[PDB]
Amino acid sequence: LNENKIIKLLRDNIPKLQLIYLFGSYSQQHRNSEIEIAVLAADTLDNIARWELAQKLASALDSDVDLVDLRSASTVLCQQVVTQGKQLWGTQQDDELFAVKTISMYQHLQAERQAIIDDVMA
Amino acid sequence: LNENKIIKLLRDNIPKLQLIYLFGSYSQGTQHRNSEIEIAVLAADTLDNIARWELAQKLASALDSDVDLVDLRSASTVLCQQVVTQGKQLWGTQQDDELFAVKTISMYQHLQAERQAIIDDVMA
Amino acid sequence: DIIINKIATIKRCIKRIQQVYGDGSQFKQDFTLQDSVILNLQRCCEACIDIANHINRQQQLGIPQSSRDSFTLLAQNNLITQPLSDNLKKMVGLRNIAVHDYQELNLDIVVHVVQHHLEDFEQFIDVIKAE
Amino acid sequence: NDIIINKIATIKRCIKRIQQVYGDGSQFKQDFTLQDSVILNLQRCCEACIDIANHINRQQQLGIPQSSRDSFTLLAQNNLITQPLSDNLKKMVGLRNIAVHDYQELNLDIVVHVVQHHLEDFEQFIDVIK
Amino acid sequence: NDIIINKIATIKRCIKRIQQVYGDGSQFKQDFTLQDSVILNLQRCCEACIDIANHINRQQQLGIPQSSRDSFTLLAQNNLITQPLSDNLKKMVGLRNIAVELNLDIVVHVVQHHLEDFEQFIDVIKAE
Amino acid sequence: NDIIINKIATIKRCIKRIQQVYGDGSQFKQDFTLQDSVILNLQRCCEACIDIANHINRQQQLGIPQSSRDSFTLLAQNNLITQPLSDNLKKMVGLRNIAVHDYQELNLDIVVHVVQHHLEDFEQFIDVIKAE
Amino acid sequence: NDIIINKIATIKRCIKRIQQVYGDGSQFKQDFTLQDSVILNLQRCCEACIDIANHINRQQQLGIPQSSRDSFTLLAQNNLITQPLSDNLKKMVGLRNIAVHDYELNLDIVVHVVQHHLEDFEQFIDVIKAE
Amino acid sequence: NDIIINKIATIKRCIKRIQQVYGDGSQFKQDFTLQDSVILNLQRCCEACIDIANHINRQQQLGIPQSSRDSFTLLAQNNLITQPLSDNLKKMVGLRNIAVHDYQELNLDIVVHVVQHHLEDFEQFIDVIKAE
Repeated sequence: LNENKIIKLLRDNIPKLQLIYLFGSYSQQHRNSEIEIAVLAADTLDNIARWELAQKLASALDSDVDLVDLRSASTVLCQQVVTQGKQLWGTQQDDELFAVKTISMYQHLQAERQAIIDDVMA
Repeated sequence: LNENKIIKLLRDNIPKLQLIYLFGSYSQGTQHRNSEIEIAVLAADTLDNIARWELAQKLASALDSDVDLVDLRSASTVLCQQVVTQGKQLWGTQQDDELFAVKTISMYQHLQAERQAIIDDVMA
Repeated sequence: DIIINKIATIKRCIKRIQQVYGDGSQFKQDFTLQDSVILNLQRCCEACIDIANHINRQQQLGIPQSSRDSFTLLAQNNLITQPLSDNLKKMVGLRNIAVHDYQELNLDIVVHVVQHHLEDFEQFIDVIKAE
Repeated sequence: NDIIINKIATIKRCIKRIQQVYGDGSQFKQDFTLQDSVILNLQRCCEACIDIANHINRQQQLGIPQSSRDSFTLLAQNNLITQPLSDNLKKMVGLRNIAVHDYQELNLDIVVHVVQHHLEDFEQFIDVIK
Repeated sequence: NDIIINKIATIKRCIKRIQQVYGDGSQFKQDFTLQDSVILNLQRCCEACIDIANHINRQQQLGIPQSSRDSFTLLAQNNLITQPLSDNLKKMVGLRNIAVELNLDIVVHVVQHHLEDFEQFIDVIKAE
Repeated sequence: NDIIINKIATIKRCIKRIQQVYGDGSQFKQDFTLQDSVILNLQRCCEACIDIANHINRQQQLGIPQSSRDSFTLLAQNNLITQPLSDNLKKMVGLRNIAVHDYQELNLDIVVHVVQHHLEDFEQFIDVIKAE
Repeated sequence: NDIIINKIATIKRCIKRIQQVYGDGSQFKQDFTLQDSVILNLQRCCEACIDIANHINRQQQLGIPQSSRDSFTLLAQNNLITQPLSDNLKKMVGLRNIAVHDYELNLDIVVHVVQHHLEDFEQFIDVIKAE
Repeated sequence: NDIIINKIATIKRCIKRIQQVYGDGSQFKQDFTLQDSVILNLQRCCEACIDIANHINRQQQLGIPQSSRDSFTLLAQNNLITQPLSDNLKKMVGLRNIAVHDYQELNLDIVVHVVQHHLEDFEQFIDVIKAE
């Protein structure tokens, strides 16, 4: 997978970019699944502009792409990026700040919601 | 593509089978991708539609690929013409193949005269 | 204008079917009067197909994939009742046999249509005219 | 091939019916019943020749014609029938179309001239093919 | 694991929306939007099941699936699901092409007789 | 429903504690101890509401929250709360997330604006629920 | 060619059903049944365009497409579609994953596609209908 | 590490906030506001300790903490904190949960016992962590 092409396209199209992560199966090729990319910028991405940018990545990589805005993404998904993600760009300090905030929010979420998932998991 | 596996599965599962055709992309070079294997059969009776879909998925599992199984006895005239045109006969007598082809091409020629005005409309 | 013409030949063909058949009597025995009935039955069926196909064209109902499909398209857009769509497609099937392999045309079915199913042609032209 | 055998027998069976039915010819330009019989049996001759042509085009891999006229063109382009026969059988098909689907413009003089002078395109086709 | 959990929830949401939209079936064959909704939710169920199967194949190191159907084959070879349940889930993979007039009968057939297979799959998964 | 009534009482006591401690506001910004007490009871109100929402999410199987805010999204998705009210409670969760994880970045001016103008977003939520 | 013709007819039928189900938009936003119908019919449009492209790539012998998107770039490289239309149809390839993202966040995407990219399918079939 | 340094600073700031607000102790069990302020700064101390733990477990790939307490457990299994200090920090978190989320069941004397005798656990955790 061409990580330099992913980095250049995101840097050229996202203002105040701070973090780029590869997560999902490609961070672990595998199959027909999407390439999953997470970005953190100083502002939240416009939802439609994010989707358009994902397809621009999709065209350049000749593969399905899912672009995730970490600043609007759920705590569960942020926890997944933090746990399995491969950082492609951004300082190491910004990655550690993002991890600490994410892991803390997730632990507090697990407390609030653990009766719900116990109930759903029979 | 294993044609002998296709033949055995359909022979074992379709009573009074008469014709097996491979058509579409997998005949005339095989198209990789997620594209279905397209197979057409003629039996003495029309197949039950749901039993035919089940048989397709059983072929799909044996072939590790999506399969579309077409019953020629209820298929459209357009589709029968495509099978007759680009199809590769995998089983059945030459005479049953020619009976089906003559009937199909005739019906298709009469359909083309009937619907040429509709086709010219939607193509301009 | 085509529909008026086609409806006109359907009525005109139904009339010629009725005279030549007249009373059953001997139609099973003389081939020439069967040829007149069989041909005019085919003309009725094919005039109905072209009525259907004219409507399919101007209303952009779709592209028929078979002769029967001309009436299925009408039924899917509620321009004809589906029991009538089914009966007309039965006529298409007889048309298909009469033109492609005329010797397998069973005559007991031909006389079953002359006796009881000419009304399906008249019901079809009555519906199409009413729209 | 049984396909050709049955179509040929049909062509002969039907041209005899045209001749028996169009006897002296006096009862023809009036009397529509016998017109109907002649026109139908001419269609059955055309359809059987078209089936032969369709069958041969597919077997000899000449192309699949989507119209009956293209089918005879394909046999002429590959020299399985002479082009004089090709264009005359195309004329029969063209006349059937008018005779079956649009009598109100059928000349009927052309039918009668075909009944007496141009049936001999069907025999000629039967003889070539055989 | 959140992927397993969320896929299970997606499957149950889709099953209930199929049951709700299908209802008694009286209108189902007349409203193309009820058909579209049921088909799309059948495909979502099938995809979620493939994601569960692939997540399990990887995490427990069973093999690498070469297709969607192989995802279930790997589960059955290791007796995580039974061979008939595996075969029924493979059948559902074909629905990915059912959208692209008589296959309406297939959709009704699947609603009436194969919805239990998705529920049987997530029950086997819930019991780990 | 025994848990819901206990959470409702905790919100009401915490709302009064905030009003009591904030007073007229004239010393709120210079006494860190009054800031702590109000901020804490704001957090308790928010988290008691979250527990109420999750109790209903669990009882009615509305879904699995993917974040703390999502707990209120699920009730608004099923028309059990006002979309204006869901948005307000979720903003309150965001305030809570800052207060718990990185308290130094709390903006006292928004804390004051929530005490003066947004505490009865809690009160709207309490009554609506209760009239199940 | 009946494949090209039928795929074109499928695209138009799907466009018409997206328009009439979406309608004014007021209640599209919270009736999951209408959302499902539009998504599925968008996916059918996308699949039908890819099949048209593959058929042309084959019969024009333009090369074997290496992917769904490659099928359009092969059309663009031979100047049978413009580059921005090619790019717009590649964007639609992404729609096959819009149903299976498990997250409103995508429904703003769906309404965006309905309002601004639905014309891309219509543009494609008009370019093709030249032949 | 800048994250470790800032979290250390926060624990210190908040322990002094607890010692200053609790004073001599004569008014603590009476005044809800002083309890609120002590409880909140205990929470901030706990969150700063948990953030350090979560950071180190990820920085050194020791595991994924299944919970805030499990994050201390993982540090102890790697012998970066003692098993006794791990257990004390974990019951601090438990006291925080009671103090914040279920005050009506809080035993105010354990909070006082913690204010008097267990603030050293935070300082002991600081010293071990920075002695890396």
